Amino acid sequence: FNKVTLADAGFIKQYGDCLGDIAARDLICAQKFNGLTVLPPLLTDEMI
Amino acid sequence: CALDPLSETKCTLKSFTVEKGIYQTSNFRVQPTESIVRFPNITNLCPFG
Amino acid sequence: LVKNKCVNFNFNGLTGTGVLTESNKKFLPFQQFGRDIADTTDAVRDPQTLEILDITPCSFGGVSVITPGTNTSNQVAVLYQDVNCTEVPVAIHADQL
Amino acid sequence: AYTNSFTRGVYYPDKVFRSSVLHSTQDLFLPFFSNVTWFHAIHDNPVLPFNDGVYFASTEKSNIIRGWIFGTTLDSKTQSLLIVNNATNVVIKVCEFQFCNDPFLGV
Amino acid sequence: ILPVSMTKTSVDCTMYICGDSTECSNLLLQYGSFCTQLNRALTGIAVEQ
Amino acid sequence: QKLIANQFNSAIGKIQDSLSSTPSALGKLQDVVNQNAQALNTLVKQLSSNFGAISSVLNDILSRLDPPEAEVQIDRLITGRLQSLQTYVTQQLIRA
Ligand SMILES: *[C@@H]1O[C@H](CO)[C@@H](O)[C@H](O)[C@H]1NC(C)=O
Ligand SMILES: *[C@@H]1O[C@H](CO)[C@@H](O)[C@H](O)[C@H]1NC(C)=O
Ligand SMILES: *[C@@H]1O[C@H](CO)[C@@H](O)[C@H](O)[C@H]1NC(C)=O
Ligand SMILES: *[C@@H]1O[C@H](CO)[C@@H](O)[C@H](O)[C@H]1NC(C)=O
Repeated sequence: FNKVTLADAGFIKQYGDCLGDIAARDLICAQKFNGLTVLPPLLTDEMI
Repeated sequence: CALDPLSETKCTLKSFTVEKGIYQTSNFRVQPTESIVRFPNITNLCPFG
Repeated sequence: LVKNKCVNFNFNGLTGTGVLTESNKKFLPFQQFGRDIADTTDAVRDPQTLEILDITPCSFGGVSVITPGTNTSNQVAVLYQDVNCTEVPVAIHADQL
Repeated sequence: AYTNSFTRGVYYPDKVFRSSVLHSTQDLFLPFFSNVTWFHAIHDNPVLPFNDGVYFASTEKSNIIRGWIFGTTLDSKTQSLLIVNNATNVVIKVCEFQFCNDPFLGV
Repeated sequence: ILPVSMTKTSVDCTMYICGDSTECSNLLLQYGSFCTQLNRALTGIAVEQ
Repeated sequence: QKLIANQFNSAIGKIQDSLSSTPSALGKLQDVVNQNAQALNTLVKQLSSNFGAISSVLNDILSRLDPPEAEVQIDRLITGRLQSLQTYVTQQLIRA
């Protein structure tokens, strides 16, 4: 799980960076990348 | 098409019956919408006249 | 402007539009208005107050609709996109809807 | 003289607030690893051409290099340019004027 | 090592094309249902994953 | 049974280090992800072309030209961005 990295993957990584966790009170990160959204998978990692 | 979401689903689904599932009908809750401006002080008028 | 809705922040030109974002980072003497990977004007320096201020575009997430069959029942329930529940109706601008 | 400019000539080519990205500009810029010319204690102050731009800074010995003045003809046929230092700020100046080639002010 | 699935994306056709401009949307309406087609294809992929 | 047990256990340990070493055997995995992203980045960058218009950002075009003129500029931008979207979707389908 560590040999696969997203560091040099611009949009996906920086969309994953809408988890500032307090950094901005009102961050709707679906209104920051102009419609480009990423749905979550039906199955997590723990269940696989 | 503006009612309990069920209705707008029927709208998009183009049928007056819907099955069991989910449907993206997003961006449908009207935006904040005002009209104003901020600027500077350029007291001098032009000589165009 | 206002500082909470799509007041159309027309900061010295650019008809920037965006709710909230009372943002703050760092700039430079030349540095005036923000620009990201896609130029997305990050922040700006107000024409007559002169500071730093980023803003998120018209900030309203997306909605889908769960359903049992239309004829199975008329009940529905909506599932949004990534939005903390705190701002749900206010994050769908419930007031006018 | 002629020396390898290992890496110099990088100036914000813009005035837009930018942050952790990688932008690919396209403008006049000092060609890397290129060369330069100059002079030394010759007595000096020669003339030199301008093309489009001139990356130019130097060993300020004890501040001795003072100001860089332009001026194509100096028969006073063009209000060109002149820059030195007048306490508060440099004497930005324009007028076609004498172009006293060897600065002097008493000092 | 075998790949099994990939990232599920989706895109707001109107936001991408005419983002927030209500004069642009009325012009987009002249091209028929292209946004609907695109969203349909993307949804198909997202379920396939 | 004695030394088939050993061989097995040891070899598993090998797989462990081998992976850890740095072969990203998960290359056949990385690609996919990256490949996708690249496709996204292009799409995003495609928002700066003006496809023949006098500018790119809609807000401006709207903020400079009257509606009757706006028509031209707007339409061209629309066609350009529509084509970008179409290409992206078709590529996604193939990769799918
Ligand atoms: C412009 O004038 C207003 C007075 O209404 C003042 O509040 C503001 O600071 C001025 N801005 C300047 C001088 O840049
Ligand atoms: C909806 O229609 C299907 C098809 O006949 C039927 O099986 C189902 O019972 C209907 N729903 C209800 C609540 O009766
Ligand atoms: C939503 O916002 C509240 C208020 O700050 C916070 O306590 C909560 O943790 C947030 N939700 C998540 C999932 O972080
Ligand atoms: C620059 O000067 C060096 C000598 O230091 C010489 O080798 C080179 O040809 C000159 N020109 C360049 C680097 O363009």
